[PDB]
Amino acid sequence: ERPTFYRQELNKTIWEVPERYQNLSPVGSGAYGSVCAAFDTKTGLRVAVKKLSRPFQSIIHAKRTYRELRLLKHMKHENVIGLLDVFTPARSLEEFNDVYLVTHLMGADLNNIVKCQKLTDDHVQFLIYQILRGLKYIHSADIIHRDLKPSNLAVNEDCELKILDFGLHTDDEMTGYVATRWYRAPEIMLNWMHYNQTVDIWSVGCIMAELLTGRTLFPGTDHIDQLKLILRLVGTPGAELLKKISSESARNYIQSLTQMPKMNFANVFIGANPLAVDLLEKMLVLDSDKRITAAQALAHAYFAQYHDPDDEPVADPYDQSFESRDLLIDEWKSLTYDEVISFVPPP
Ligand SMILES: Cc1ccc(C(=O)NC2CC2)cc1-c1ccc(C(=O)NCC2CC2)cn1
Repeated sequence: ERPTFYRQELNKTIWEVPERYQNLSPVGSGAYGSVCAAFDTKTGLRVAVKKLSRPFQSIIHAKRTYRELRLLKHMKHENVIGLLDVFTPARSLEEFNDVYLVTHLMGADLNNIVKCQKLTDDHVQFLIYQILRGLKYIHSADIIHRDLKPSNLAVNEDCELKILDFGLHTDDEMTGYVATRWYRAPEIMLNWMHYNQTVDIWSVGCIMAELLTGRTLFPGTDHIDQLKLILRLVGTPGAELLKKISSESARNYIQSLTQMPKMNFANVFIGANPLAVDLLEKMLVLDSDKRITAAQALAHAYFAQYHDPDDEPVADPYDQSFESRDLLIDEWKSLTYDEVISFVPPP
């Protein structure tokens, strides 16, 4: 039956949540809503509670809301954020208008870790191993992160990690000297072609490089500057990659550039474990068809001390046919409502 809900104003909005959640405290906007840390008295867990703002304002928001809930209801892996609870104060479809998502709360993100701790190579191994283990699971359900960066990698005090914000920025956001663009595969930064899950491996390459050196790998001041930094390191594209760039416009620009050889990674990453250098070479490949995959990378010798092939699970089939569907707001809202009401807590 239905819990009792109580009301409070947080972030100049009214938050209405079940009594089990106490000591709500704002933690800083999340994807499509604001988030509060809270104490879940029922489980004894520190949780994060996201209130979607205007979930059913438009078709875009309504589909968006359904998308996020579906994604969260499906993911059940130690290295991927999952759904602890989802609720609405509404007693019926008619009054259903607010959606709250509850997940684990981690004490830091990877951006905090990289900024204020010294990471040994063993830390680099473990952290990257977990990101690759989570991505294998995500990629197996045909989900692409597309925006993997240190700020959406949550980490507990034991250095155990979860991936957030997969499967869901404007132009201004990607503009200038900004982390929102530093980890993006070039094919997506410059819209070269229909991209796919390989975009996430480039992002991992960029994060791993940064854990090893403490410094952003390609901190471009804009898209062009960033492309120049990238090509300086990995070489300009060859004939075969070029043909695959289906944007005639992008192909044309990139061919205007002076050809440059790929650099020696052992010279760029002095002191680094040679195995780490090898994996960076396999991840940081301009041609997405030729980058190592998450499943392949887990078997790389850099991860010998963590790799366990019987303990790197794939996901249950994820039906995302809804993605190609056009529906009205009320249709997306009712679909969402069914998913709220049919939620079953993890055990
Ligand atoms: C509450 C919530 C709802 C949805 C998604 C999400 O990933 N949705 C996309 C996947 C569909 C993520 C969160 C979440 C989880 C943990 C943290 C956290 O630990 N914050 C504290 C920060 C890390 C220091 C912050 N936010």
